[PDB]
Amino acid sequence: ALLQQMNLASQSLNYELSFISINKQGVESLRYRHARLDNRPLAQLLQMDGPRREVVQRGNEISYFEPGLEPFTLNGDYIVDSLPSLIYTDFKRLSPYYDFISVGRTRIADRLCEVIRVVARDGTRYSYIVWMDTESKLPMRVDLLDRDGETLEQFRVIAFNVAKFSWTPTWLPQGFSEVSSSRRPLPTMDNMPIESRLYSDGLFSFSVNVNRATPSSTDQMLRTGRRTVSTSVRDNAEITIVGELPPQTAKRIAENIKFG
Amino acid sequence: ASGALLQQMNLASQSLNYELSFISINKQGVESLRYRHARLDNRPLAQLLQMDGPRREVVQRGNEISYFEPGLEPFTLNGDYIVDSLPSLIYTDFKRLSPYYDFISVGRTRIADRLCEVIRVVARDGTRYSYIVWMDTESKLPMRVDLLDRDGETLEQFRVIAFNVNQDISSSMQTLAKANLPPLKAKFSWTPTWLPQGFSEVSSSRRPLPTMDNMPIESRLYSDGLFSFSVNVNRATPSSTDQMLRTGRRTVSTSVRDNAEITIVGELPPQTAKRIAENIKFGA
Ligand SMILES: CCCCCCCCO[C@@H]1O[C@H](CO)[C@@H](O)[C@H](O)[C@H]1O
Repeated sequence: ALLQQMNLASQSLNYELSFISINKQGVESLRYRHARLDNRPLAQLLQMDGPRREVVQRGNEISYFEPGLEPFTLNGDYIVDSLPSLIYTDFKRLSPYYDFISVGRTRIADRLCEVIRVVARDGTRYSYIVWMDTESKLPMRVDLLDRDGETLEQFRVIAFNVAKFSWTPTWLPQGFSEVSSSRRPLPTMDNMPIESRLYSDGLFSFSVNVNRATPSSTDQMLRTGRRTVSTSVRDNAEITIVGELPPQTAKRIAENIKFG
Repeated sequence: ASGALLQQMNLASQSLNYELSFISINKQGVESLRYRHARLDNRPLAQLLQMDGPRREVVQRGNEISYFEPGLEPFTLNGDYIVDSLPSLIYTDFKRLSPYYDFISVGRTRIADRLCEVIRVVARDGTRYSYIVWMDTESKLPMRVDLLDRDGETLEQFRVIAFNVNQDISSSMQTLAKANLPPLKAKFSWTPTWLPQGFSEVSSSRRPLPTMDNMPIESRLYSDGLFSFSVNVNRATPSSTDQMLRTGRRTVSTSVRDNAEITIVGELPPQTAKRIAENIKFGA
């Protein structure tokens, strides 16, 4: 129980990582750089194979660039899928309904690391097994694992260096806070409105989306890596859960969302 | 001419006062519904009532569509008509389709003890679903409509069971004709290089997905006047993969290329959707 260091070291330190990302659709070669001048962070993610796609951070100004396209910027707090989002976790408020297991130390990229496991108390969310570096405290490898124990997504380092709805979910994994809500129109001929409620437990996030049921709305269950799209049809509504949640759970959140 | 009948069906559904008790059939099951319609002051009046289970009701008064249901707050939205009530085919400007579709008469038959003109609506390029229409010879109102996939299998059926055309406006349409009715550009870096003949861009919109990083997704709604589908493009995620799911008139095609997750949603044969996706260019 001391990832907080890895957390601070990743944000408050200068470095470079020539890591790879492995999932069910390939293994890609990347690279991430960090820094912090006047307390403002600096990042940079690059694709070493094929198109020189790039992404950079600056305070809250992430910008995208790549061959043959017009650049642009978005407002964010840190580049996602550039480094395990486990990095920015606010553990002090997470620990209450969480628990961190110590699990020996090993070698990740010719370095001595300290393996640590993260888990939800109730066992509703996914799981993480991180390999922190002894020296720097910078993560060398983080694995997302499903309840079973398989790796949904692997972050491996290769070289170090320095508004108002009519519905309400009556059941949440204890730890998630309704980060927001919104009601935008679907891109249909009838501008069908869909209401959304974004959640998060400090680590994982998922959305609950609702639209009037239609004659083609059917219960579906699709999971790819850390993306789980669960649809359920009942009470004249089409409920879609999207996020880092095992099916069993998503399906449960959509079954306790009562209307009045 | 067939095209003229389809044209007539269109007007009768908008001008006459009538009540249709019908069913909606698909994989999901059979739905019992009643549709009441009336024209008052050159203004649409209608109610769609789910006859079974909870009393769900929808109503049209001009360009307002109010949704009533027990145990929930009534509300209103804008709309030119109630979706999934009468077959949307009825509101089609067939003149616009004539150069792309064949309106083939298939003869006559009975439906709900009434004589009907049987017409087949088919897109000549073979890229789309087709329809079959059973029209009530006397009133021109639709008695049955079948959405068929390219192989001829029924994806959805509308069928009238009980029918009535009224010279006067019923008491319920009147009660509706004035009541406590509840309150209520973009430019993308991509372009679908290939589209079946007849489809045109109806709208476009960039909005943030309900994620933690407010990931942007761009949408383009297309229509040829009868069928519709949208092309949505968001930043490719490491969790993005090719998929194809069809359920009735809804096809959800997802492709992944050039760092973009492409999702086609709408009334299209899986093959047309894939082709549209595979032909989207970026810049240059
Ligand atoms: C980016 C994701 C967009 C999803 C848009 C879903 C739009 C569903 O739209 C609905 O589809 C039904 C068939 O499924 C039709 O029967 C309904 O009439 C139509 O309004």
